[PDB]
Formats: sequence, structure tokens, C-alpha cells
Amino acid sequence: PLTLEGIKDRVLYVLKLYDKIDPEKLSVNSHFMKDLGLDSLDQVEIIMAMEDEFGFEIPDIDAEKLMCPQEIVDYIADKK
Amino acid sequence: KKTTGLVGLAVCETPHERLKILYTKILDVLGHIPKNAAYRKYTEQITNEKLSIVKAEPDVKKLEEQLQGGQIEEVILQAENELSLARKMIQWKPWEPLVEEPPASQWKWPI
Amino acid sequence: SNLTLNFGPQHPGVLRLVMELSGEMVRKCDPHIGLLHRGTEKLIEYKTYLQALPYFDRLDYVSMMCNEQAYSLAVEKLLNIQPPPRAQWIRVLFGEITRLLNHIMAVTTHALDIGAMTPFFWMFEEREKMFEFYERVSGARMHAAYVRPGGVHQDLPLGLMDDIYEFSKNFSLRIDELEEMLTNNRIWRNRTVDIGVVTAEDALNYGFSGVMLRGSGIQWDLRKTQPYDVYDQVEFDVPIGSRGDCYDRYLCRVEEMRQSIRIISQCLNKMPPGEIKVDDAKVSPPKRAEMKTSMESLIHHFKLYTEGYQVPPGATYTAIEAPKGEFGVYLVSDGSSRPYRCKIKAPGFAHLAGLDKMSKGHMLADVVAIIGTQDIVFGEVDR
Amino acid sequence: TRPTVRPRNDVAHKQLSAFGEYVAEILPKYVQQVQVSCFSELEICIHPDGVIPVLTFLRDHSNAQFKSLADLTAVDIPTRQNRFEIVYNLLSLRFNSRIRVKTYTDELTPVESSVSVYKAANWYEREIWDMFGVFFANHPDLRRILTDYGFEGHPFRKDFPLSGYVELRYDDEVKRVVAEPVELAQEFRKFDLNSPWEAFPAYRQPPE
Amino acid sequence: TSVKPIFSRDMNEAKRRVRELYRAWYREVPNTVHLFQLDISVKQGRDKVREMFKKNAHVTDPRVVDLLVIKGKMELEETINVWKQRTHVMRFFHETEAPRPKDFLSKFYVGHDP
Amino acid sequence: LHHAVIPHGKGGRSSVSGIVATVFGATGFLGRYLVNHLGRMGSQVIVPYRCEPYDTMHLRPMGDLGQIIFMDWNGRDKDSIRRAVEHSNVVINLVGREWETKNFDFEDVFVKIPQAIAQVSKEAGVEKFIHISHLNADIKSSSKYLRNKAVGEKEVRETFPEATIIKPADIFGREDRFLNYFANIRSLGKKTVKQPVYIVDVTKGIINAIKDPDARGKTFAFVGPNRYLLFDLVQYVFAVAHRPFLWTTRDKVERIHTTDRTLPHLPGLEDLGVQATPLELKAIEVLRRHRTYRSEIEDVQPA
Amino acid sequence: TYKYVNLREPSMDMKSVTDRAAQTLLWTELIRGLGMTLSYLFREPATINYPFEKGPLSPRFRGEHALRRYPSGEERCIACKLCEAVCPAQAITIEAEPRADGSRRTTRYDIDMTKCIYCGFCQEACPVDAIVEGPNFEFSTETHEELLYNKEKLLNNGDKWEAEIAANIQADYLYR
Ligand SMILES: NC(=O)C1=CN([C@@H]2O[C@H](COP(=O)(O)OP(=O)(O)OC[C@H]3O[C@@H](n4cnc5c(N)ncnc54)[C@H](OP(=O)(O)O)[C@@H]3O)[C@@H](O)[C@H]2O)C=CC1
Ligand code: SF4
Ligand code: SF4
Repeated sequence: PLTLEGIKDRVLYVLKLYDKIDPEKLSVNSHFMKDLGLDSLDQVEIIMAMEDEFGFEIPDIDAEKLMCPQEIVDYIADKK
Repeated sequence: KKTTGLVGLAVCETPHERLKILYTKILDVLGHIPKNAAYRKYTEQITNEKLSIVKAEPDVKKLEEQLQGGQIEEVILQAENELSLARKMIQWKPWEPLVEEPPASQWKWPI
Repeated sequence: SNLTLNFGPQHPGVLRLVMELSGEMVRKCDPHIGLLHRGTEKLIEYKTYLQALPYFDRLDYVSMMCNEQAYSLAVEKLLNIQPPPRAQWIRVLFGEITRLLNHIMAVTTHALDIGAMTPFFWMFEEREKMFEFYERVSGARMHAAYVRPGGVHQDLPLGLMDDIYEFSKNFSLRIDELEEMLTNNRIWRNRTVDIGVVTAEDALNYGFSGVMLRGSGIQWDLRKTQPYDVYDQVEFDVPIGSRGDCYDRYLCRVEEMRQSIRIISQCLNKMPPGEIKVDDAKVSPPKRAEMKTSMESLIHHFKLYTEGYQVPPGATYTAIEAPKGEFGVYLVSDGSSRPYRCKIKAPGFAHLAGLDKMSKGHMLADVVAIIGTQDIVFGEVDR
Repeated sequence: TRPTVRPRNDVAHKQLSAFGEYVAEILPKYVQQVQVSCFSELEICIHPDGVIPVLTFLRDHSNAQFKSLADLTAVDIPTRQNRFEIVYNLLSLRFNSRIRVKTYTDELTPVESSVSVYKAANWYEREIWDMFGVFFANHPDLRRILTDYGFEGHPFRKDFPLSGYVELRYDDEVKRVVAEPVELAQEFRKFDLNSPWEAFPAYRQPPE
Repeated sequence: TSVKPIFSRDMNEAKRRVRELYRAWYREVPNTVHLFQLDISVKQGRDKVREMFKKNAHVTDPRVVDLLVIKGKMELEETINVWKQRTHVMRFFHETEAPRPKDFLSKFYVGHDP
Repeated sequence: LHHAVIPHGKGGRSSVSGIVATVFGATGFLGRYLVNHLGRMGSQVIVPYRCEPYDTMHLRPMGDLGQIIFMDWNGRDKDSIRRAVEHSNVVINLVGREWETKNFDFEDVFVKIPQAIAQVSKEAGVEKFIHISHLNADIKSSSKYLRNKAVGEKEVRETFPEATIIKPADIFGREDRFLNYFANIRSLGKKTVKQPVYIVDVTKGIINAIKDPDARGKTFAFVGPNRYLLFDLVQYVFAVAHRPFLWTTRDKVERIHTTDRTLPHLPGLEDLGVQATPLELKAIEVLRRHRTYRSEIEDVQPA
Repeated sequence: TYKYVNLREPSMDMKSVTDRAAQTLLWTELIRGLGMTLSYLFREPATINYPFEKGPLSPRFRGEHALRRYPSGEERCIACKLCEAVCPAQAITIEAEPRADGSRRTTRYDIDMTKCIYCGFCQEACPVDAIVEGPNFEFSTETHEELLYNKEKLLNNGDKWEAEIAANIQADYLYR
């Protein structure tokens, strides 16, 4: 049942489930670090939350080079 | 003799030839050391003197009490340790000149 | 996985031990020690020499005069003072008395830590007489300072050596009765023979000192190799262990008690009537009659107790054969009236370092026997 | 000079002088000061790049056994760039000799961690890490020995004060032991005891 | 000033190790707050963990950040073991301060306090 | 004020704050927490006790070295009470047992105890007398307890006019009466609004009222931030206590079935200035002792 | 000089091995240990009855120090602060004022018995022998307030006995 649009929707609802994101303002070119103004602390929080929900081990250099929700979805489609 | 005093040191059976092949290995690995260092001179001096003491002994207790180092198998462990540092001092190049000096206002004590 | 027990500070000394054991026969034990941490080194750094002498009296607490002797010989070694001969002989006599005390407490507390109850009571009656001797000599029950750097302070009163002679005879009979009671006692031999073997190579690399070196082969006595005092004039021999057993180490402690009896006998028979303290008013305080009817003695008393004597700058490390082993003190002194930094080598600390190799292939009652079989007081292990 | 003055020996002094010269000849790379004091104990003052070579040489080499290790400390000296002084205190068995290998370091430098060539240095190194603050690289375990877990500050420095910053007390609000800033009941009167008049002329440093 | 390092070469490995340690502290809190039977929700614990990481934010030297990583890893090992008790983990928090204010005026009514 | 009544430095543990508090009762629950916060302040607490010295031994190591002091008293003699308030900066009245005895009743504890102590503290010449009373203490019926506390409020308002009458709601804490009374049971289902308030907010309010004047004379009321129904409170405390389950006097059950109401004609916490806390945090704190091993936060919040 | 032990072999002579077997089977030495315990059973107990027989001591015992005073005269102290200078626990607190006569004296001489390690350095540092470590062990105090001795508890404690303290000093003033 694993389709890429379901991957994008599931990353979408777990980012909505994350509480500290203010406001929602979600897209594919969202770029939640500088367009939305959050710390790299929040970057590693989000990527380990992906790891906790449905991810692989997701090593920290690949975790650092994501920076974008559609690119998170595309990395999930890459490794799965 | 049988069951010397040290606990985890089980007794030997052939002291003479074992200690001789130990010191031939010492002189070999020391032969791979460079020449103008003092370390080759002092080690080769003391090891040739010790081996030359070993060369002419028919007995065991006479070699124990005559050659210093005391007990007979501690000499063998001591020889194995000196071979280990000879292998280690092929590396580390200690005969090179001094590594970079301290700020030189340091080793005076009374502050 | 495996059972990670947490032995807390209850009594089986006082520690915490986390043992990742396999199945009644262990795997990986770790002593968390430091629960009795006091701050002795920082406190001695902010105090003077004479004032911080009781810290060296009580950092180890079962031995009470050998630690004083080690610190006082550190200061007398750095300060270039030979003590007078009668001070040296009284220091030797009380070193042997404290050695007898520490070995007999180690024997009795190891017996009670296994579970045998009665020779504890017997030999503590004997140690009650030991403390009566300490009371009559100094005035304290246990923590007699009494050993100034500059010799023995305030010599023993008239009528003591006869009591020490009576105590020598009766104590020889009582230690013979202890060997009568235990020692070929079958269940105790079954309790401790093959537990805690120590190779002499590991005894040198793990830095074991004193009784562990006697038990594991190699002959090593500070009293025989490096005579730091008049030990070269008294004749005694040290016991050596053949096998690395705990039973062997028990036999070694009992025979060190017996050799302490010999040294006490010869020290009573060869006492010289020299003098109490040194012939220098600038280090030892002058006596009270000369203090009152003398000007310079009052000035030296006043300055020697306010400022204290100064120490020339330098660093030294001395170590003496305390009953636990090489009790070491490393003084570093800027030229001043306070020491700059002192540090203590504890034989109990060095012995507790090798607890892994002493309890790798045995069970947990044997772990309690290993903790007991080394005279570890957990106040000296802290530094 | 005969009564109550400690008689020094010159045989041990000459032998330790000759042996210190011999050690500094055979290890030219790491040796800076070779000093013998008046009471004949050897001290070798050492750059912190040769702790493993000097101690592997000194545990072996059969002309200086030095099997046993004692005190390790790194006496916390201000006024310098490199503060700490690590003192390996080596005791022989075949020889009855004592040498002190004193290497220097500052606050932020790994020395080469002698735990592999002296198994006694395990808790010594861990204790010096906890109390002073000198990190030791390529070392199995560094934890906090002789201190509380919630306590930090590396207290044996001269910069850490005598009384600590935290102080424990039980309270019934949260029904447990809590840490509060220190409110002493007495001052700890520091005495100004260091009198003038230069009690040793032989230790006068030359002035500017 | 060719200084020997601890672990790193510049601030890049420093940032990598501190984000690894923050990931470990993030996944290490709820186990401990279930284990030691504390009284504080998981979100407040995570907020004070990230506050402890935001406290040292002006540190720039790579050796210093390496040594702070070593400190945090030691304390995370001592908290993932059961060695530290309830007292020390509550001692990380501050419930018994009755905290002193920072305005000049209330520092003036309880004075001698610069 | 003489010297050694001026404050010095920081707070607590031989840090001299500027009040000397004579604290009546103080052996039970609320007095022990108030002595805890005064020992945290670093004051001098004169506690009188009529009981065994073992209970004041259990509350003993709170204050610092000789800060708190112990003395005996009775409910019969004015001389011991005047000896208790010989020299005191402040005095607080916290007394009253929730059940009758053979020597002291609900009658005249709340009439004969506060009149005597207020009379001798006015005649001794102290200021800032703080008296606690229960909320909804009215002349209207259904509790001897509550009508006696209403007579007590009127009498302590009549004599000593510059008093601080302060009234909390049904306070809950670590060693509570009514919430622990709920957990120790076996029950009925009705509707009654009731607002608990946590004890450390109440005693922070008391210490702010005791060291922060402009609040003298005015009576205060403590209102918790919840104000919800009793039935869902019982089901929430059973759900957090992990037990389903679907001295017990008649006065106690009528107190827990009295509808606690609030009037904003007297100011609450914000005009005094301390934050209030909701139920659930401290409820998960106090509700231990579930089962052998054994969140679902209800949060009814009616009206 | 070494005297090493644990060196015997099991003798294959029949008498030695049958004696070791008899030891193993017939329980010889365990009954021998029972005989030793019975030998201490039939002794007299080496106990003392405490509340009627207080135990023995020494004439230089240290504990419960108090201030002496002159024979038919004033206080013996000077407030010279030698004892405060030498006190290793730093327990002494001296504040000095002279009275109207002109002799230098005190106002405050406070000792914490809680901090006091009981050395004897304030016994031996005093030039006029004002403070002397007393004879006894009678503290057993219910409160932490009461173990902080003022000058007047010290003077009542030095006036509760001088005959004891003068007898101990007259016994032992020729050693120190
Ligand atoms: N539900 C609650 O807890 C609420 C309580 N309050 C008030 O809080 C106060 C304390 O209540 P609480 O701690 O819960 O219960 P307690 O009954 O245990 O506290 C009362 C204190 O006064 C003492 N005391 C009571 N009656 C007498 C008497 N006749 N003679 C001498 N001493 C007496 C008590 O016992 P002892 O004699 O041993 O010292 C205790 O020290 C009361 O005045 C109550 O009205 C107010 C609102 C809510
Ligand atoms: S040393 Fe003696 S005279 Fe001096 S202050 Fe102390 S008690 Fe008084
Ligand atoms: S005996 Fe007590 S009061 Fe006297 S010097 Fe020692 S600690 Fe101070």
C-alpha cells in the first residue's frame, strides 16, 4: 500500500502533529528552517520524529542534509 | 628444583638454551637499530656482557647467584620485556632531537 | 540478559557495588566508591602543618599512629631533622602496637564478615586493653595525634613498660588460642582457599602493596629494604606466601602479628633514655618551665603556634609500611608556613583497583570474602 | 652539625646523578629537566608527547625495572600557561629506587593515558579527570569517582572555593533532599600568617 | 598555535556530535521519567533539556564543544544506568528556589546586591 | 523596630529575614507546610504545642540552628498564651479538629480559642494577626462546623479590628484530608460544584500576606482555577488511582456535599500576586499507592 | 630474612594419611573447637557494671574543657587569641575588651563543642593554662542549641570543679 502520495500525506500529518511549528504554512518548497525560522535543534527533533514514526536509522549527516519536507519525502522514497 | 615461589610463574625446564635464543633475538632486533644513537651502544654493551656471563655456566644455582637478576625465570620475563621494547623502539624514533620546548619560565619552582 | 544487582550501603564496610552477574556466578562487577568523601586535600591546602596533622591522623582511621608516622617523617625528611633516639624507639614501639591492632581488627572483621561471631569479642577485649594503653600515653581513646614532626611529643609516664610486658605475654597466649580455634577449622578452609588467586606479574602491574605482595610470591618489605628509622637495629623476619590463596594471606597476617610481638619485646629490652623531642626550639615547642622563665622560649612558643614553622620549598614522596601496605604521602611545599599540595597513596585504593581480577571467576559470597580479605576501611580509599 | 640534623648520604646522590644523566642520554627526544634533590630522589621533567615511550622504556629495559606505579597527581598550579603537572611516581623492585616522571599539561590537552602500560593507573586517571579536569584520550572509561553525580566544578582546583556552591538539605515540600546556595553559619576566618623576613636565603629568585 | 585536538578539526564535527547527543537526550527522557517515578510531564523535561543545550550557545572553540559533548555523554550514560537517583534528576530542575527577581527595584528593596 | 529585626542578605538557612511568627496549632498539615516555608524564608518560628514532643520532633529539623522554638500551651490559661506572644512580630491562628472529643467540642473551640488569643495579642501589642477560616462559613445551617466558624469570623472581626481574615477552599496536598479520604473508600453519584486549590499556592499567598502590607484589614479568599463537578472529580481520582470502584462523621460528609460558592466582593490571588496551579500535576503527585504495580486526564471544568 | 609457610606434602606413610582420614570422618578438630569454646564458657566474664563502676581512665584525659581561674582571684584568660590561632577545627571565637580596671580581658569566648575534634592544642597552646581539657564525658545533650558553650557556661564548668583539674595538672605538670 506504500505510495509516494501516502508518504507525503503521512509526513504532512506528523508535521502537523508536531506542536512547536508556528504557524502551519506547509508546502513542498516550505523549507522549515529559514522560511519558517526554527533552530537546527528543531531540525534534528523533526528528523528523529520521522525515525520514530516510520523511518530507518536515518544517519545524522543525511539527517542534516534534508532541510525540506518534500525532500524528506523523497529521501524516504529513496531508502525504502 | 620444582615449584618456585611465584604464583602464576610455572617453572622452566631448559634455562640455558632458551635464554641463549632469547639473547640472539635481542642482538638481531638490536642489529636492526641505527648506529649513532646511544641506545644501541648501551643495550648492546649490557646484553653482550650478560650473554658472556651466560656462555660459560654448567650449573643453575651458580648462574642464578652469579648473574644478577636473581630468580632464573624472572630473567626470562625481563628478556621478553626488553625484546618487546626493542620492537617498540624500532618505531617512535627517540634518538631524534628534542621536541618543542616549554615557555622556559615554567620548571622553576618557588613561584 | 544478566542480573545487574545494586548492593547499597547496607552491611553484608560501606560502599556501593553494581554487579552485572551471570547466574550465581558473576560477570562484571564495578565498585562505586566515594560515598565517604570529605575533602581532606583541599582542607590541608587551606591550613598549616601542625594544624592539619590530625587530617593525616584520621584519613585512615584503624591505623592511628603509622599514618601520623608517615606524615611526620615526610615533614622531618623535607625539613632535615633527625629525631632523637628515644623518640625513634617510642615511635617504633607504637608503630608495632598499631600494626598489631590493625592486623587483629582485619582478622576479626573478616571473620565476622563471613559470619563467625566469637573471636571478634575475644580479640576486641584485647584491643580494649590496647586502647587503655593509648589512653594512658596520650589521653585520647583512638585519635592520639601525639607524633609531632620533630619527634614524640610529651613522653610516656612512669610505669608503662611493665604493663606492656604483661600484655605481651598474655597476648601471645591469646593469639595462640586464636590459632587453636580457627586455622584448620574445616568449614572455614572450605570457605576460603582457591578464591582470589593473584599472579605476581599482575600484582606488580595492578600496583598491589604490602600483604598482597607477600601472599603472591615476591619478597618485598620496606622495613627490610629501606630502613627509614631504627628498624635496622631490631631483628625480625617477614612471612612469605607460597600460593596466592586467601588462607595463605590470613596466615601471613597472623605471622606479622607474631613478628610485631618480637619487635615489641626487643624494643622494651633496648630502650635508651635519651630525650623526648629535638634540640631545636624553632621546630618543636619548648617545654613549659623554660617557656615561663625564658624570653626566647616564649617568643618561639608564640610564633611557632601562630605562624608555625616554615618549610623550605620542595617536593617529597615518602612511604612507610603501614599494615595495609605502602602508605604514601607526597608533599609539595612552597616555601611558606602552609603546604601547597599534599596527596595520599592508599594501599586500600590500590588493592580495590584489582577487584575485577580478584572476583572474575568466583561467586558473590566469595566476592564478600574478597572485599573482607583485604584490610579496606573505605575512608582511606577516599582521598 | 652532628645532633638533630639529618645525615645525608653521597653514594645514592652520585648514583642518582649518574642514572639521571644516563636516562637523558638514551632518551634525547622528551627530556628537559633532570633534577636530583638534596635527599636523593630523582625527578625527570617531561614534554607531554612521550608518556607512553618513557613509561614503556622505564617498565622494561632490564637496567631499570620500575614495575610499580604510585601517585599520579597533576598539582594545580596557576601563574603558568600549562597549569597542571602530572606526576607518575615509579618504584622499582630489584633496585630500591624512586623516580618521579613529571610531565606538564594545560587545561585542554589529552596526555597519552598510561592505562595500557600500568593497570594501576585506571582509577588514578579517572580520579584525576574527575577532580582536576584533565581529559585522557584513548582510554576505556571516564566516570566520576569520589564526587556526587549532580555535583560538578572539578573541585580540587585553586579556582573552586573551599565551600562549594551547592549545599544539600531535606525539605518537606517535595519530600526529598534539595540543593541550595551556600549560607554558612560562620565565616571561615582566613588568617594572614605568611610573615615577611625571608626565612630562606638559598631560595631567592633573581629579581627583574 | 598548532594545538592538539580532542576529537574534531573545526566546528563541523562539533555540531555533528552535539546534534547526536541531543538526539540521544531526546530519546532518553521518557524512559527515565517512567523509571524514576518523577512528577513532571515529558514535554517540560524535553524543554529543559533543550534549554540546557541553549544555555551554552555562545561557545565557539572546538575543543570546548568537544569537552561539553564528553560531559553530556557521561551524564547520559549515568542516567541511562540506574546509578543516579530521584534526587539528582530532580536537582536538575528548580522547584525550591523561590527565585530572586532581576529588576533593579526589587533588588533595591533587598539590597547590597549588584 | 529594633535591630536584628531588619533583614540581611539572601533567603533562608541562617539568612535573617525580618519576621518573628507565633504559629498556633502547627502540628498538623497546613501548619507544618507553613513552618516549612518560614524556615525556607529564614525566620524565627515560635510553635506552641500541647501534644507529645515526638510530633514537634518530626517537624523539628525544618528550621535552622535554633531558629524555631518550642513551647507548651493550653486552651484554658491566658498566661501561657501571653507568654507565647510576649514579643512577636506576627501571629497566625491555625487551629481546629475535624471531629469532637470529650474535652473540647466544635462549640467554643472557634469561639473560646480565637477570642482569648486575639485579646492577649492585642494587649501584648503585636501587629499583622492572620486568622484562617474555612470558605462558605455562614450563619446558615447544615454544619455545626461551619456555623461555629462563622461566629469565629464575626468575633475576630469585632475584637482586634486590624486582623487579616483569610479563607481557603478545600485545600489538597500530599497528606490531604479529603482527597485521601476519597481514595480510602469501600460512594454515591450527585452533582456539586467544588474547587480544590493546592496547598503550596495557599501558603505562598499566606507568606505574601504576612510580609506584604497594604493587605491588612481586608479579608481574602483563595479560589482554585478549576471550579468543576464532584462526580467527575471522583471518577478522575479513581482513574488516576487505577482502581475502578464504580473517622467518617456526618459533618465531614455534609462538608463534602456542601456546594462551595465564591463571591468576587473580596479579592483573590491576583490582587495578592502568586500563580495558582491546576489539579492534575499535583494529583499525579499525591496519588501514589495504586496497587502492586498497576494518563487519561479527565478535566471536566464545568461552567 | 623470610619465613614462608604453607609447604607440606601429603605423606604417603600410612599413619599420616589415616590421621587425615580420621580427621575427615570422625570430626576431630570441630570437637576441638567446641572444647575451646567450652573453655571460654567456664571462665568469669570480663564485663564491668556501667552505672555503678565507671571505667578506668588516665590523668591526661581530654574532654569537656573549661576555663580555670587564679587561686583566690579573677579569670585566668587574657584573650591573647593563641587558642583561636591554633584551633584546627576553627571552633574558638574570641572578642576582647578591657574592663574599667585596665587589664586586658574579653567579651566573648565561644566554643562549638560540635566542631571541636578534641585535640589538646588549645590545652597546650595556652601560656597561662586558662583553658584545660577536663576529666569527664558528660554531654549527652538533647538539643543542638545547648552544645555551643559561651564564656559563662565555660566558667560555671570551671567552677563546678577546679579540684579535679588542679589535681590532674599537679599530677602532670612535669611532663608538659
Ligand atoms: N480541609 C482542610 O484541610 C482545610 C482546613 N482548613 C483549616 O486548616 C486548619 C488546620 O487543619 P488540618 O491541619 O487539616 O487539621 P488538624 O486538626 O490536624 O490541624 C489543627 C491543628 O491544631 C491542633 N488542635 C486542634 N484542636 C485543638 C485543641 N482543642 N487544642 C489544642 N490544639 C488543637 C491540632 O492538633 P494538636 O493539638 O496535636 O496540635 C493541629 O495541630 C484548621 O483550622 C481548618 O479549619 C481550612 C480549609 C480547608
Ligand atoms: S590561649 Fe589561653 S590566655 Fe590566650 S586567649 Fe586562649 S584561653 Fe585566653
Ligand atoms: S581541642 Fe577543640 S577547641 Fe581545642 S584546639 Fe582542638 S578543636 Fe579547637
